[PDB]
Amino acid sequence: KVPTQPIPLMMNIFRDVLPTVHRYYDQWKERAKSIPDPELRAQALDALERKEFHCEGGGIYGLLARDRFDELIQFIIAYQIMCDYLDNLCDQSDYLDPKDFRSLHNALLAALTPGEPLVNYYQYRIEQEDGGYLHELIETCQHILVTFPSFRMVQENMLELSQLYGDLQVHKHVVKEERIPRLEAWFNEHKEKMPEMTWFEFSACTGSTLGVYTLATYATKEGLTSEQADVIKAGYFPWVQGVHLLLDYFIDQEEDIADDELNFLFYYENEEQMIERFQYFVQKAEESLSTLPDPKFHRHIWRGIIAIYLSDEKVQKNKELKKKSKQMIKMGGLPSLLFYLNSWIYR
Amino acid sequence: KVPTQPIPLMMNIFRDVLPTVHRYYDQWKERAKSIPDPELRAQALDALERKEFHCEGGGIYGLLARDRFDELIQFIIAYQIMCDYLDNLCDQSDYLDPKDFRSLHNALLAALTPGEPLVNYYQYRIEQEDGGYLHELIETCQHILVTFPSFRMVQENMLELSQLYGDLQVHKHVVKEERIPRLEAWFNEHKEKMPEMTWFEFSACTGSTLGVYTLATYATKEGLTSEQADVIKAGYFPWVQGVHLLLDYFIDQEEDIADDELNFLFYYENEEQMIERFQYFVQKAEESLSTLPDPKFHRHIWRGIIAIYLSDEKVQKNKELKKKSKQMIKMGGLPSLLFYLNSWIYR
Ligand SMILES: CC(C)=CCC/C(C)=C/CC/C(C)=C/CC[C@H](C)CCOP(=O)(O)OP(=O)(O)O
Ligand SMILES: CC(C)=CCC/C(C)=C\CC/C(C)=C/CC[C@H](C)CCOP(=O)(O)OP(=O)(O)O
Repeated sequence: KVPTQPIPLMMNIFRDVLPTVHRYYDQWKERAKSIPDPELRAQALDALERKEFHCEGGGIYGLLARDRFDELIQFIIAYQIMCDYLDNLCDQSDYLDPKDFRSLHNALLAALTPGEPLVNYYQYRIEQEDGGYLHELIETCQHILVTFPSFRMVQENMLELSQLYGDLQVHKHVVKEERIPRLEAWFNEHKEKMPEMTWFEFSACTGSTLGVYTLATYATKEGLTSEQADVIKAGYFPWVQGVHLLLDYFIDQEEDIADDELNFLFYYENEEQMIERFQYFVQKAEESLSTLPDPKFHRHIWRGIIAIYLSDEKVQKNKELKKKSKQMIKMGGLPSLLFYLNSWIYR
Repeated sequence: KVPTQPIPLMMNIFRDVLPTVHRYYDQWKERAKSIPDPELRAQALDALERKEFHCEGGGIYGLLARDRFDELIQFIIAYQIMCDYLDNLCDQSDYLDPKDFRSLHNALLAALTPGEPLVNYYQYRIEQEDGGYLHELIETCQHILVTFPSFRMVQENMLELSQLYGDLQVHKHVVKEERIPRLEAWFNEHKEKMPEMTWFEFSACTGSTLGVYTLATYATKEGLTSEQADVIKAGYFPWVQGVHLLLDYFIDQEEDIADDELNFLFYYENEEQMIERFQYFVQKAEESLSTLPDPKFHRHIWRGIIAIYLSDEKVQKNKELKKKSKQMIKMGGLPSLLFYLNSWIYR
């Protein structure tokens, strides 16, 4: 059974999770260095250099499936590396062609579809020589997932989350003036199925990968039911994924204002409403997580996400953001502890 | 209103204690570079290089005296730097003269005796030109302690612990053949006023500075009685100071074997007696710590000391030492967590 007490959970993270994450991550770093196209190489290495924490955090789900520990971390790391690589490629495109953004994100859907024939995901952009990097990442996922006893039961739900994540990456990276009309029209198709929320709250709920890793984790269990597959998707989507991205956008506010970049928090009528809605998402997230298997573990992961996000220098060394962050959620001083701990190690 | 819950205690340590300690420690580092005698300078800078942990640890007592936070830490750092400097001078002496060791350790007594004129502490050795380094360490302690409203009530108890510490350093640093006779002779002078223990256990009890820092901490309070000063001293001496040094000697057994250093544990008649007496000291130490003001704070600092000591790779990588350590004290998974955390940070 998974560790649910702080000491053994932290001990297993430092002893087993991080060394195993970095064994697989460091191999992708070496592979990325050999990418022929200098722009694809730069974008790959940048994501690997800057977004290590996504794989390190993602790898913690390994603890729920000890008997498939290495395979599950390998899947999560390959999929998460792809997301951060493709985000860079869309972010740094001089061309802003949505066909390119869509074509690239179809790599994530292929990763979740064993035997899906691999295409030129780069077909709508000038840079196409990656020396097999993206293909290698896709096949890694395909060959691992097919070996999980209940992958077939969760596949449809993983594809649902991955398509929504892809649609977001397409709409939010097009030329500035076309973004919000695309996001509102897209939200409009799903708004009936969703709890009552705005286009920009919906946009945040689709932007996380946590549901995919959770569904892949339970795919390792014998005889997982379709009822359980749906419980597990509803555990993280929409509310936990929402809080995750609302936090990402909260921390990044000052640089989004400075670089006139799309920030979903900016479409709230005022900050009072943003704080109220953030607190609602947190309550609905607590309720959705409590429905999962291993509820105490999921509750630990989520509290960890919140504390780690709020421990950012961008929040903790900015008097107004820090004060606003405590209005949003009280974490018994954990964000601040992680900041000063971090500040102390790196000096 | 002293923090005793783990998250805030740790946050204060990383935000307040460690940065304040390193501010003053760094000023002493720069001051030490101005020492004229090359050998005194090398020994002062080597102590400062290798022994920052003693100051970081000692500085945690600040949190019991927030009012005088900066002043108390300046006293603790000045005294501890003096201790580690004198320890280097006595260890690396080519002339092993107990007049020199005694004269040097008389600096600690001067540090605790404001308004009394200073000698040449180097009067019994070749190297004498330190440019006022040792006098400035003494003067720093004197100038802070006089400002403590209850210093006068604790000064006798502090000088008592400083005298025993000085005595130990004198006897343990002489030529190998005359150590145990001095230590046994010295213990026999004190045997009748001490609880039942060996000369080598007594030696362990006198070798810590925790009692001095704790008494200095309660000197910062108005209207401390003689009774309360005797309670505070008895809370650390002898049992807590004994556990602190016995644990140091336990961890360094292979080192002290290989470098042929004096190790008080080796004079137990067998391992089983060693473990049994260690367990007894722990019981008495738990008892004496529970008699203190802010007993939860003292318990936490003491369990932290122990967890940090036992987390040493010297213990965690050695099957036999790990086995014995878990017999000696029940710490749960904390030493192991600290080991894998340290292993991860310093990879
Ligand atoms: C403790 C634990 C389980 C953690 C899991 C964390 C995780 C799996 C995160 C990835 C989930 C994921 C891909 C989140 C989106 C974050 C992404 C960095 C947002 C992109 O915009 P931007 O912020 O501007 O980035 P960039 O342009 O500077 O590169
Ligand atoms: C509250 C908290 C966390 C306290 C921490 C402890 C402290 C403040 C003082 C140690 C108290 C103290 C002076 C202990 C004895 C020090 C001893 C000489 C160091 C160990 O010996 P060794 O390594 O062999 O010398 P060297 O060869 O490296 O130079």
